[PDB]
Amino acid sequence: MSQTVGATRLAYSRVWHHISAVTPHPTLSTIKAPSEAITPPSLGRLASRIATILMGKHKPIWDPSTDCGDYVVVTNCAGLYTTGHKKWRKTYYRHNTRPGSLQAITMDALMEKHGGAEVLRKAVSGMLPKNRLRDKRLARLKAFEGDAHPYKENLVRFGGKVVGAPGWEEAVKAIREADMERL
Amino acid sequence: QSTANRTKRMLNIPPHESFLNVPVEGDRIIFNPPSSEASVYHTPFKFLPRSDPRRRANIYKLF
Amino acid sequence: QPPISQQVKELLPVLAAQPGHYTTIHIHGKPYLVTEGDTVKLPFKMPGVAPGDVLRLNRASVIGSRDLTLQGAPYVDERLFECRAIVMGTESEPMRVMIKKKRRCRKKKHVFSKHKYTVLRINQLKINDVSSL
Amino acid sequence: GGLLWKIPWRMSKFQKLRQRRRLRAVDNVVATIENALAKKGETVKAVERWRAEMPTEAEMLPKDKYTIFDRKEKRYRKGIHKLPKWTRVSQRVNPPGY
Amino acid sequence: SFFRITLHRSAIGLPKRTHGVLAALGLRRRNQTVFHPVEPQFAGMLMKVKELVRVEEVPHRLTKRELKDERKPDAGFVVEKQVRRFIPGVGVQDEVDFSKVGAVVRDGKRAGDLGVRTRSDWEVIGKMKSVLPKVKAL
Amino acid sequence: IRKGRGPSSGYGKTAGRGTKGQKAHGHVKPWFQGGQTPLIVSHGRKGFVNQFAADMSELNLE
RNA sequence: CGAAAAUUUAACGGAUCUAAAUAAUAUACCGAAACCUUGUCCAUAUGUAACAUUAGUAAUAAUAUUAAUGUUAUUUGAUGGGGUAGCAGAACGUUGAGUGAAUCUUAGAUUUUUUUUUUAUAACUAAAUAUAGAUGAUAACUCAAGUGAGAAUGGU
RNA sequence: GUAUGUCAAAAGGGAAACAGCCCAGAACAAGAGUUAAGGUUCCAAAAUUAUUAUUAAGUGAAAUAAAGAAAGUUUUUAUA
RNA sequence: AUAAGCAGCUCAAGCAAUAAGAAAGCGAGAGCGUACCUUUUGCAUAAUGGGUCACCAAGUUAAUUUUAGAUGCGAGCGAAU
Ligand SMILES: [K+]
Ligand SMILES: [K+]
Ligand SMILES: [K+]
Ligand SMILES: [Mg+2]
Ligand SMILES: [Mg+2]
Ligand SMILES: [Mg+2]
Ligand SMILES: [Mg+2]
Ligand SMILES: [Mg+2]
Ligand SMILES: [Mg+2]
Ligand SMILES: [Mg+2]
Ligand SMILES: [Mg+2]
Ligand SMILES: [Mg+2]
Ligand SMILES: [Mg+2]
Ligand SMILES: [Mg+2]
Ligand SMILES: [Mg+2]
Ligand SMILES: [Mg+2]
Ligand SMILES: [Mg+2]
Ligand SMILES: [Mg+2]
Ligand SMILES: [Mg+2]
Ligand SMILES: [Mg+2]
Ligand SMILES: [Mg+2]
Ligand SMILES: [Mg+2]
Ligand SMILES: [Mg+2]
Ligand SMILES: [Mg+2]
Ligand SMILES: [Mg+2]
Ligand SMILES: [Mg+2]
Ligand SMILES: [Mg+2]
Repeated sequence: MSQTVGATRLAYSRVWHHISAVTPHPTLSTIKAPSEAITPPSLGRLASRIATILMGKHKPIWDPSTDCGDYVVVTNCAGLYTTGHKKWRKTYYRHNTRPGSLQAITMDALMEKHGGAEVLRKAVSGMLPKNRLRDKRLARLKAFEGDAHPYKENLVRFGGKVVGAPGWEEAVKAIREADMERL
Repeated sequence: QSTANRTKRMLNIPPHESFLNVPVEGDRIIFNPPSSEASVYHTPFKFLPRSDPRRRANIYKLF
Repeated sequence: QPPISQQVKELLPVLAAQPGHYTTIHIHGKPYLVTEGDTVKLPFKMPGVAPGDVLRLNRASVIGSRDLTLQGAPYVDERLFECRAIVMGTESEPMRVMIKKKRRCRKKKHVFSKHKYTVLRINQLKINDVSSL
Repeated sequence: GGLLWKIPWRMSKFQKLRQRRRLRAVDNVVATIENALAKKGETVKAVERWRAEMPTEAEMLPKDKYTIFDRKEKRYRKGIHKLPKWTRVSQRVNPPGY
Repeated sequence: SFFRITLHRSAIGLPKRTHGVLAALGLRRRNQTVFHPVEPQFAGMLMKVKELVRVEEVPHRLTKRELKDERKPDAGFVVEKQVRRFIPGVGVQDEVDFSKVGAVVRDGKRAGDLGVRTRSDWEVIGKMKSVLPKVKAL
Repeated sequence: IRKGRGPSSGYGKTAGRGTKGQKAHGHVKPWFQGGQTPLIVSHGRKGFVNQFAADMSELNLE
């Protein structure tokens, strides 16, 4: 029981993560060679990763009942990477229980009214548990079409270097070497 | 779930990767700096008296 | 006995010098991560013990501190640590009733279960000095 | 029929893998029983029949590991998983030609 | 040599004859291990249930008390100190410390025989009004 | 054996009678064999009982 | 491509997937009330020791033992564990009756509740409210039944 | 009708949901325990695990629609 | 008062005692779970029966003929004198 005794303030805090839908991802890409052929994370492979963060499942204290999820700011959703002809052949449906009122729309036609952010919210929404926390978690996914967003100051940092920045890894290893100078 | 045992399995979280690398045919001391905030009882080397022999280089420099 | 590794003989003083220490004792093969002063409630009635008996635990899987961690392949050597506990008595649970029933059958068979549990108290957990070994 | 017995016509790579290991485990039971008797200079009529008219997993074609003969099918072949107790039964040889 | 036969699967949906072959082998429940000599009569008995058991040659037969000792975990504790217990059929057992080593059990029909402090022993301790600890000890 | 006093007793609902038959609703005659003729009819009764014979009380020498 | 049906995408479970498809392979992991381990309950055997009761046989003025029954522990580290129709065994509870001209009760019997503990269809501890000396209650053993109800378009 | 099993009278895991199918026979608890069928990107416990080919149609991915057509594509065997 | 629970079970934040000590109860949130009985090969079935609660309400008695166990007597038993 001692493992849990302590200050759990920072274990439950909301971290503001960031990812660009255009930056190549060696881990979430199916093409891994050559270096120039690596593609960004596909729609479903990016949503599968985000849904894991919104559920807080990346934390060692995850519990499905506690809403220990985090925020995820997705940028460049206009350049959402998709394979095949999904952009023009995939269809989204709707019905309000009135016979004949079946609304259909393609991915590209849906990206003209509400942009690529709406296509990613539907992918993440289906990957989340269908319960009373689905709308709270999906609201923590802030997707934008370009590189601009109001959370450029919220993104988690480490020594002034935003995570995902060019030199963010060096700033982390420098802070841990200073923490070892103690009993 | 239906039973308290089935719930424990669904809510399982595996131990840290450092503990899985268990030695074989021998005992060893591995260095696992946790991703957590240290308490106040880990006095920094700057507050230790000059006489305290515990003053020593970082544990990383010992490996 | 098998000599202790040279790497363990040089880093154990650093492990025993840090503020806090924990251990993963193994009672009948099952692990229990405990610290000096913790109250372990075993899920069984240990036979042949009375409140006030001292037990010497000798099967430790992992003994570590914040930064360092000693791991024995099968188990950590007994000569390195010394963990003891005291039997705090026995405790019981409230009687729970299980009703085994099938649809369209009136017979309801009852199962009354009320198990006892042995409660321990870790009163000593220290790391020995192996300067001589 | 209106009663749904949802059984796919083909097996998955996970079922085919376990099938390979079951065909491989029965080969070790006959090899152990045969080698144990050979050391004593003995023989069993059932063990001599198996080694004579039954192949090993390393000698069977993929179509004999995941399929069986069925005269009611278009091409006289039927998924082996459509056999009763197919997991605890031996089936390795089909009629010649089919 | 012997056959170390272990029942890996069940026969809940196999013909009745398959149960007769498992009963003759002695495999009542799952993962149960039995030892039979290497003979044609036992060999052919395993060819009928070869899809359910795991066979293996062993030099000797393991007794019943030796088959269960290989799945038994180490207790992980050793009683080094005991308190005064009353055994129903043996009498009062005085406290013992195994670390400094003595199970002495005193029985009788009088309190003095049990070896415990009685009311008589408590009155002599109160009348020793002259006992005093050393000056340095205070 | 008190029948009709719950399921756990073992004789609760039908009291060991079965389910909706003639043996559960009413009574079956003892001499009834389903309609098939008994043997005492297909064969007939044999002999007569002597009502005039004396019933001696036997006594042996031993 | 052939391939068209009437509430709605409409037999990938869904999101989605260029494999997270398909074919031929390899390994690790997950995975049931299955199995294992540590304990518990119940049933049925095998010996031994001890505790209690009942009834016998001995001993005792200067306690031992035999048999039955109940119970706990222990030996073989004993064996066994779904269940309808149905069969069988062992118990509890309810009503009245005998021992009973008995036992207990203002130092609180009895109080349809609440609470507490015990392997627990039951009883028990305590608390609160009221106030009975017997037309009150009651253990234990035994006797006899108008003896146990979520089910009958049941009856009041 | 016959042969075998299950259901009936059998809970539990898998087959999205499921009397009869694949596993497995529930006395009660504990365990990142060991396994069967089955599975391991997310819903949802576990591989976005390795190797070699094919498909570009979301074909298909846990209920194979047919004959048949065709400079779709790949391989192999011939052949210029 | 953003939610689609045969209202129970598994996990469980939080609230709850003016005070030393002492947490019953209610429970957000996560998961599992389609009443009961009857009758049927098979029923959540849109098959039968019940508005709820309390009470009444169903293998009993007699004679006769058997079996088992226990026990009395015993080539006699029982009854009655
Ligand atoms: K009926
Ligand atoms: K499709
Ligand atoms: K009645
Ligand atoms: Mg249908
Ligand atoms: Mg019955
Ligand atoms: Mg009957
Ligand atoms: Mg009867
Ligand atoms: Mg009948
Ligand atoms: Mg679909
Ligand atoms: Mg079991
Ligand atoms: Mg069983
Ligand atoms: Mg009252
Ligand atoms: Mg009366
Ligand atoms: Mg009624
Ligand atoms: Mg059966
Ligand atoms: Mg029936
Ligand atoms: Mg079933
Ligand atoms: Mg599935
Ligand atoms: Mg595991
Ligand atoms: Mg997962
Ligand atoms: Mg609300
Ligand atoms: Mg019908
Ligand atoms: Mg109805
Ligand atoms: Mg009605
Ligand atoms: Mg009414
Ligand atoms: Mg009345
Ligand atoms: Mg009545």
